[PDB]
Amino acid sequence: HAPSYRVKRMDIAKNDEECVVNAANPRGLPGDGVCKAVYKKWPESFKNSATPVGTAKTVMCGTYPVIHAVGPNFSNYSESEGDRELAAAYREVAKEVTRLGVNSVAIPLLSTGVYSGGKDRLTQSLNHLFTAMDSTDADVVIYCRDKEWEKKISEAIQMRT
Ligand SMILES: Nc1ncnc2c1ncn2[C@@H]1O[C@H](COP(=O)(O)OP(=O)(O)OC[C@H]2O[C@@H](O)[C@H](O)[C@@H]2O)[C@@H](O)[C@H]1O
Repeated sequence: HAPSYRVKRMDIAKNDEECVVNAANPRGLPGDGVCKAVYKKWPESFKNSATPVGTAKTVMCGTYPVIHAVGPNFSNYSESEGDRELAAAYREVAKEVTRLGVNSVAIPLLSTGVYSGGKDRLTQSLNHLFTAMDSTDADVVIYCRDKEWEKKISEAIQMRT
């Protein structure tokens, strides 16, 4: 089977993949953005989900893994230190996806919403996603909500091959 990258413009909570990545806070609390949708569907996935910035923590909901990935808040982190934490968060996602042995994963662009510090970070977040997930053989489906972002993510995927 050929491992694939795809992008879907829809609610990541309605994914049809074998596991989901939450854009989490380090305290395992409900939030806005992706975390709002993840908490609405899998609130029991927030049992002991608290984990440091630049890490991922998996909570099983029956047979369904919820991977809580904590991107840096660029309001609090410098561009330099934030870039390292964003790399690290996606690397821990890659490790969790590998460990779980899943065939697919639904993933959002970490630190591009509530944690963006008001900057457009599509290219930054997507490049870190690729850097981490390129060595995995899971089918990766990137979820977004903006039409312009969907075309930009789609173009970025197609342009590599
Ligand atoms: N339900 C959704 N489905 C798909 N994409 C979504 C959804 N909600 C938001 N997005 C988009 O996914 C990206 C991730 O944004 P956030 O969820 O805000 O993530 P992040 O920037 O990492 O901020 C994390 C913080 O947000 C709080 O919700 C959460 O508790 C955490 O502290 C953004 O481009 C955003 O527009």
